[PDB]
Amino acid sequence: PRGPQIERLTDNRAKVVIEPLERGYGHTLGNALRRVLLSSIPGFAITEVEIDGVLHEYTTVEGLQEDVLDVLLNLKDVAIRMHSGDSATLSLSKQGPGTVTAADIRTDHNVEIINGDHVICHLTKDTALNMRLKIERGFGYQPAAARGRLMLDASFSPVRRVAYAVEAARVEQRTDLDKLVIDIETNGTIDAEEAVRTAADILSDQLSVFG
Amino acid sequence: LKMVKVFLAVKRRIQPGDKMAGRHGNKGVVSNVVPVEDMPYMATGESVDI
Repeated sequence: PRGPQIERLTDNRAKVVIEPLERGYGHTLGNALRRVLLSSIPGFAITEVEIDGVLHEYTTVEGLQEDVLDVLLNLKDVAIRMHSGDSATLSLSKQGPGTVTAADIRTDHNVEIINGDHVICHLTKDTALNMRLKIERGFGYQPAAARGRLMLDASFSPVRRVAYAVEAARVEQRTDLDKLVIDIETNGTIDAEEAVRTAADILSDQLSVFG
Repeated sequence: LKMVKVFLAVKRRIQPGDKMAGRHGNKGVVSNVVPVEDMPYMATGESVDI
């Protein structure tokens, strides 16, 4: 009734406060929002990787310390936030010795990349690395089978873990009204406000079948 | 007169029904794959895998 109250403990993990609910409304709402925040929110991920020198995902390229599968897993590890559009294409160009981070890629004005402290690969020799990526939209988990060209799995889930607990609020009312707190830990892609907003949108679209 | 050998590399995932044993001799077979939302969770929100 009063609106969700937002606490800021960490810039990556926020916490929302919903109060005051009636007796017997905290557990069902908490479990429903936890399940929907876990396995309903769509996101963006990398589907295919097109490299000119790499033919298949089991070969070895000169100048690279790690293999191609390590680069594919490190590209699966990063997260990309896109403002508008359902598809994109990002290319990276990095030559010479030194580490390759996620911030070294060439992005668009709408495609926003996290700063990327996790490295992608390690370059030793003076070999140019021309790598083309592709971002698509979706929800859930889609394997590479059911969808010189490579294929990569994608986990469209910006939310990592959702916990909740029901606490009692001392308020002058007709009974004992209880509150609940929900701490959402994401990867920096989605915010804790639009996540529960689209969770309530999903609940209102799913409860529209009755009547 | 001629022999052609072709190397085929298959990367198989985990399927329900595969035999998986532990470290102390407790063998087992995977029944089914359950989503994360149905798994039991702790007080901090960490979901149990097995």
